[PDB]
Amino acid sequence: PMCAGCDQHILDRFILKALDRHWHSKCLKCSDCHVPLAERCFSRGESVYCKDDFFKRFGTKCAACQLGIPPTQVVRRAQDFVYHLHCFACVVCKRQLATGDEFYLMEDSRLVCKADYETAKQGGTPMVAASPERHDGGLQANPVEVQS
Amino acid sequence: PMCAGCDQHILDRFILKALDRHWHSKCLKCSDCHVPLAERCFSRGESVYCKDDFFKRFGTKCAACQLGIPPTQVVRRAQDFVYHLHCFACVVCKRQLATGDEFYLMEDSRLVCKADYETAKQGGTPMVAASPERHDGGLQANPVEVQS
Ligand SMILES: [Zn+2]
Ligand SMILES: [Zn+2]
Ligand SMILES: [Zn+2]
Ligand SMILES: [Zn+2]
Ligand SMILES: [Zn+2]
Ligand SMILES: [Zn+2]
Ligand SMILES: [Zn+2]
Ligand SMILES: [Zn+2]
Repeated sequence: PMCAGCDQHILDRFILKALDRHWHSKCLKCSDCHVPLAERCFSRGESVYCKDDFFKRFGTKCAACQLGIPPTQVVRRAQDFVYHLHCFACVVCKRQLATGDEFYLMEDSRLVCKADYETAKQGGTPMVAASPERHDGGLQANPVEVQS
Repeated sequence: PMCAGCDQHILDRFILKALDRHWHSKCLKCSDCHVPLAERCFSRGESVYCKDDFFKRFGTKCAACQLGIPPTQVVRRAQDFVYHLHCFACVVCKRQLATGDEFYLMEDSRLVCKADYETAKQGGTPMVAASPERHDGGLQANPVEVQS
């Protein structure tokens, strides 16, 4: 029994079976936090992850800070970009935007409040800040566009 | 402009564009709760849903009561079956099971506590109740099996 974690073979009282592979239980641990995996685990090909780290790594990224947002965290969004509460802020003045605040979504994800928009376009889609929502962990979503 | 909601055509000041179709804003509403849809909407083919109802309808079902569990709700699970807190109960005595409780998972989803198991097999995989978790809205998951 070769343990796919640490190529020593496996003598232990109890043997783990996962990903059709054989593990010491010390070795079937999260690739990223090295916490031992029980009952189920998540895998990206070759490597195994605990749930937290799988979503941090492979989950929807904050467009501002680029860190993984788990399905658990409430977020702000602009079009198909998603942002942490603390990251949905004007990139020029750094003010945290709020529901009903007028801003512009730039072509690179950048958020610019209305008052700084002349400034940023010298260096844009206008929008009104929507209320936060539970982040939908990447759910194929359809736009609702408006025409007058 | 034929509104795909209510086949009257569309005269309104403002017109909605969604699913490459044209809507009165009164008519681009949730198929199930008839609440008006804004910014994004979710669709199962032909019909459109608000987020709640999409997950209630197309989300992971409680194995006991068969109702849709949104990614937001904490659940109990046995193998690849998921259960509401209030539905992870013995099917014979109706007692709500708790972390560390010994039970059997039957071949039909049915949960039977250890004390009633001789009884239920006359009419089974033994298991120990795991702590509740945030429900993973149907995430492809790998089993960790044990061999002595
Ligand atoms: Zn090992
Ligand atoms: Zn981890
Ligand atoms: Zn962020
Ligand atoms: Zn600003
Ligand atoms: Zn209509
Ligand atoms: Zn609805
Ligand atoms: Zn239920
Ligand atoms: Zn019972």
